[PDB]
Amino acid sequence: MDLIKYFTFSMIIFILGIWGILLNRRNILIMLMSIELMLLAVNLNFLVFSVSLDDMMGQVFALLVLTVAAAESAIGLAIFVITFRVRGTIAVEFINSIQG
Amino acid sequence: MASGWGITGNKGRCYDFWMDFSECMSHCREPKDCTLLREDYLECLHHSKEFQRRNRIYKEEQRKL
Amino acid sequence: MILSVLSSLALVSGLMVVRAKNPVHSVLFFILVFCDTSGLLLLLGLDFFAMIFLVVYIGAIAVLFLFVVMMFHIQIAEIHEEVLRYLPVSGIIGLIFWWEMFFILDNESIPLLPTQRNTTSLRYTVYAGKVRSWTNLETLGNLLYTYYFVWFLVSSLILLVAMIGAIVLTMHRT
Amino acid sequence: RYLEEEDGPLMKTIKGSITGFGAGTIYGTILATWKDVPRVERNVALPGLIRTLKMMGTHGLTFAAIGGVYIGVEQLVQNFRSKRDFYNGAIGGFVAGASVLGYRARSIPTAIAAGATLAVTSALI
Amino acid sequence: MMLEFAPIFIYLVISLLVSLILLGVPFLFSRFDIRFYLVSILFLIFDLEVTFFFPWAVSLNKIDLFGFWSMMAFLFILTIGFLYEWKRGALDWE
Amino acid sequence: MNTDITALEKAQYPVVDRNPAFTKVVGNFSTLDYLRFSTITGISVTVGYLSGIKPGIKGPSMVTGGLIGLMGGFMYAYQNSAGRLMGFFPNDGEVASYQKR
Amino acid sequence: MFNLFLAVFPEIFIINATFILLIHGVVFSTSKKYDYPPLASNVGWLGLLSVLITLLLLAAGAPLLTIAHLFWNNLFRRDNFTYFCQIFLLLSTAGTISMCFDFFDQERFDAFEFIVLILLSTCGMLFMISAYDLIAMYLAIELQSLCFYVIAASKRKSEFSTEAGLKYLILGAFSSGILLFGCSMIYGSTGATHFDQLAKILTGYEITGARSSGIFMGILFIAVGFLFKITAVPFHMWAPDIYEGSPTPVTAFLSIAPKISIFANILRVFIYGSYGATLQQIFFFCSIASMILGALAAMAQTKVKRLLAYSSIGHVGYICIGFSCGTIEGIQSLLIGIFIYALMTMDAFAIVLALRQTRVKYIADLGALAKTNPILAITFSITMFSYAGIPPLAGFCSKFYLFFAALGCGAYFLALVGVVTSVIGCFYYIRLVKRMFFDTPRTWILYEPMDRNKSLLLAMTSFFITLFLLYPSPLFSVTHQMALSLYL
Amino acid sequence: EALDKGAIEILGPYGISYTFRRLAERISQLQSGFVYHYAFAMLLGLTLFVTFFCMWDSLSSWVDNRLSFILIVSSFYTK
Amino acid sequence: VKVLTYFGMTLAAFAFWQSMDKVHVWIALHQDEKQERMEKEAEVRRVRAELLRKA
Repeated sequence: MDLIKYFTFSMIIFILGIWGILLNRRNILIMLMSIELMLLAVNLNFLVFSVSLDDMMGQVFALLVLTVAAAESAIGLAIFVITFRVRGTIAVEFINSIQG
Repeated sequence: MASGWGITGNKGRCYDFWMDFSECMSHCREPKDCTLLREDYLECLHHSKEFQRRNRIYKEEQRKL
Repeated sequence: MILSVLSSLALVSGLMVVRAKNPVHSVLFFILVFCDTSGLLLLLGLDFFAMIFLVVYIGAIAVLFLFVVMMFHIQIAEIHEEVLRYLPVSGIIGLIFWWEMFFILDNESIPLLPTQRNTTSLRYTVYAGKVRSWTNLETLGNLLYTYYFVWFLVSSLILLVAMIGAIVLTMHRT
Repeated sequence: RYLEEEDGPLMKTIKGSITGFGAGTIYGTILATWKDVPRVERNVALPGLIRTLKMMGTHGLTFAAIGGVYIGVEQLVQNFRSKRDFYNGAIGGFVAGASVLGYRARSIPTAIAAGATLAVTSALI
Repeated sequence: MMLEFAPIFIYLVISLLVSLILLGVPFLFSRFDIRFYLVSILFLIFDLEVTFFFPWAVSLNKIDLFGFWSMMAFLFILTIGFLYEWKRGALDWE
Repeated sequence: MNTDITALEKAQYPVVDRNPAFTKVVGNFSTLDYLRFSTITGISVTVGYLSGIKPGIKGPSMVTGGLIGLMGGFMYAYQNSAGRLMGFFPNDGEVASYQKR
Repeated sequence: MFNLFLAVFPEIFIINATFILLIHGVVFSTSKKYDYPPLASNVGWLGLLSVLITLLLLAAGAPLLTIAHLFWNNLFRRDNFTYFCQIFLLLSTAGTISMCFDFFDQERFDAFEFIVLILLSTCGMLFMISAYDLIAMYLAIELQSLCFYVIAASKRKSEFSTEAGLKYLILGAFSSGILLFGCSMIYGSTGATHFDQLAKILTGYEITGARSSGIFMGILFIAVGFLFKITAVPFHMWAPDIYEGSPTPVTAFLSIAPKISIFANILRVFIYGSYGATLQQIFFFCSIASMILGALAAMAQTKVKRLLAYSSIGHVGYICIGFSCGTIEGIQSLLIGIFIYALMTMDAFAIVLALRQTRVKYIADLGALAKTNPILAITFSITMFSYAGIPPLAGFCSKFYLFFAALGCGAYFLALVGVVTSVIGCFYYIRLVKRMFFDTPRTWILYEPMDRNKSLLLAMTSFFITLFLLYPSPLFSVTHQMALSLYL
Repeated sequence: EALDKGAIEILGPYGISYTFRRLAERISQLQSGFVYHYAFAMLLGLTLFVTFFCMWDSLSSWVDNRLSFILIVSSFYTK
Repeated sequence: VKVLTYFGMTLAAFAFWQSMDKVHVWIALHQDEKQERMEKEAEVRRVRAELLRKA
């Protein structure tokens, strides 16, 4: 039952990311962290499957997804900083001008 | 396990089954001709039928107890 | 059992990432989720990835999150909302995803039930593989830079874009 | 193409009302979540949950009424007349639409429009 | 083998206990600086560079010249990034 | 590192040399190859000069454009020469020099 | 050894040229001696030259791009379909760059890093087209996406541009995570990431009763990611806001090139892999939703950029109808629709960038344009009638297929949706022609004449739009070639 | 008055413009400008895909295809 | 939260995971009924399509 238990560990992290999106409509920083939780869960999936199949391709991709996650976080927080610097606040009511 | 690279530095556990299935599919114009090799590869991947059979044995033991 | 302890720690720590009032605490609970993930990786025998999750996720990414969040001095009013009203929608979404994905492997990867018989005596040992064993580190390093070097280089291009975009978006030179 | 069933007009109506209630509950949850909370309610949690559950129940009720009356009238048409077509059913869609959505909207032109739309939708099938 | 990590865990628990004993016995008697974001970004990039060097350094004897030159190309791209950062004044703290 | 030059689409012309060495391909450069090289380099120098006038850096812009053109023109000439030696492009002169030496 | 890299000559050249331009820009923009010159136009001209040299290298080396295909097999796959897709992508990028010099000079947008990021994303899309493994596909998609996040926020003091970048990063990272989860499920279930291995594993079975739910959901999540990328409803709401909030040349670039590259990916992944009906029903239902929602939302718009965004959503619906049918003519028509929509969008954004010198924002700003600039009002009316699909303009071609497949795959509800949404689209397109020709406003806006680059591009695209149906043979032949080369 | 400028107009250009103007107004309001709504829409699309295209095996016992489309159209006449 | 609150939530999560273990064993125990039901539904479809083509 090993494979199912590791899988459900990763799955709970993924669902927690989804819920964190669902539960933070005023908190866009936590939304970015929920996306990072989903990415972590996917990385875990790849590593667990690599072990389970005796195949190395899951580990190569896990390392590359690590690089991608780091780049995404750096750019994401830069955009957060310039959004805050322009507006003076992070409240969602100040980032809703574009619509229709 | 279709790449061949094993996680301990040797041929992957399920590579030979993959290669059998691939070589069969390279000349058999019907996929159904290579069904047995395909389910051999997938059985290697997940051990579904082996574990199902062992669970049958365990269930019968629990029933006779 | 051990997997149950780690799963419970990660579940509570993740709830605290998505439910803490203070974002600094959220970033700190995220560090705990990454530590727990490192423990899981150690159980799978992948010690390189276990260390790298510590070095990169906690040592570098969480630090950046912490620096930004701390200097932002977010006020609790700008981000506060009551979440009792989301229990039904969370319930339906989470229940669909639970019933469908916590059991996606069950048809394909049927668990082996533990019997009251010693099955350890049927472990077959092949000593040929054990003469010169490879670590996780050298097994990965055998592939990264030769057979799959193009993806390695594309990842470098991704990092270059991150450096350029960070400078261009935020730099105000004195 | 259709030879997998066991039927039963009363069973059909009951199951249709039950499915209607389920879909209406889901729809009411979605609509409640899309909306913001009134400003007097931002700092207290319980009234938001009450409003969400009320919306769930009301939408479940209206959708159950539609999903029940539609098939009920469909069978009560095809039972007495005992002819199977798309005509049998255009009447059920119309009566469901008119009755339920005109009781809800409190308007007769809206009842006629809703029945007409449901009639065309059930006609295409 | 992962057997050698268990002593590290027991060591952690004991260190925790010592920490709490030392810390507990006495209980008995609004200004955003972008340069910190920029140093965080630089550190993250070079953290990933050290990470990609670890497998390369242990695998150099097998990958030979092909592996050496692919790592050199990787470094060249990241060092162009570094030169961009240098010329833009991200390495200046005055 | 195991290698294999074999292409998906077979060469449609006499294969003078399957995997010609770098210096052999460079030495196979013809008059047309040098004409392509020179045209690309000259156009690139010119674009560098013209686009550099407004910012005031016409000389440095000329050098930058010339470098881009030099790399691109050399790559194009190499492409053509190696394709001729490998039989992918019409290679009358390559075959005439091969059947004699 | 060196000759193996003949297959990556175009990419090597474009990447090295991008590095050269990055260095040149950063060295001379910081120079006190030259008084910190704005280098956006200089590096723009040099980068346009680099793109044209890359195009020369790629098109003149058609057989050499398939050299060493076994050595390169685990990294990418170059064939005729990729050859033509990459040529078209490079052409789109060159046109978009040529449309930016007036914006650089007049708004004084001086950042040369804009050009560098455009070129790096062009590299990423080039690698996307030749991707032949889930890993490589994801990496190239992420490179392209990160470049777009940064250029969407380029006007870093503007509320709109910062808002656009923030929504793009969150919705883009969310969708990428979903797609990556799908790749993990497929890998876990099949032990394979290469497209050939996935083809062999999945053909002959589809849903054979004992269907792998892991494979099925990997496919579903990957499909959701792709649908986000092509702005199909219900994964579309990021597109109008990002299109409006981004700087207009970014909007022009995001409208064309990513669609070419993602549709290449979709073809090589789905049409080539083999789950079957569900995959096409996904795209069928999303096409219908896209057509309806795009038509209604565009009918509601009062600003030019939003109208164009919603029009693009509707048109991707029309294009995806072709992928839904799953035949040779379906793929051919998808490719033809992509090509014609790209040229039309390039026409429309050339006009928009020309009018952005006098800050066009509303449809009403175009009042009395047939008096102040009659030939521009005619060129723009031709584009709007082409968008509406009025024969014999090029836009009819794509509309013709929609009904051809609807009556070919036997789908009359699709036909009815097409008739109604075509009528709605015609209405909101001819509303602009009414504004430019029939209205008599009290206050007029006089617009500055466009530069030579945009006039030349506009003249060429307008001649194509009016006259393509007279000589359509090359596009038909080449798209038939690409559709066949997907399998052989 | 009763036919040309009455029923034919109402069941034609005059009525058709009215209903489609309201439909366009409502569809435009969906693009609310809130990033949370866009993520919620993406999540709902994902959930809908999973539900319809995978969890539709045992539901046909209690549901019919006719009812499903009926309810979607009927949702338009709410409030 | 209080430290005791984090401890209690961990205990509850541990109980949840043990319950999930019981669910997994239940699913594993009913693979045979799934297989036997699938035997019927696929064979019904065979006997069906074969009979529908006799005419």
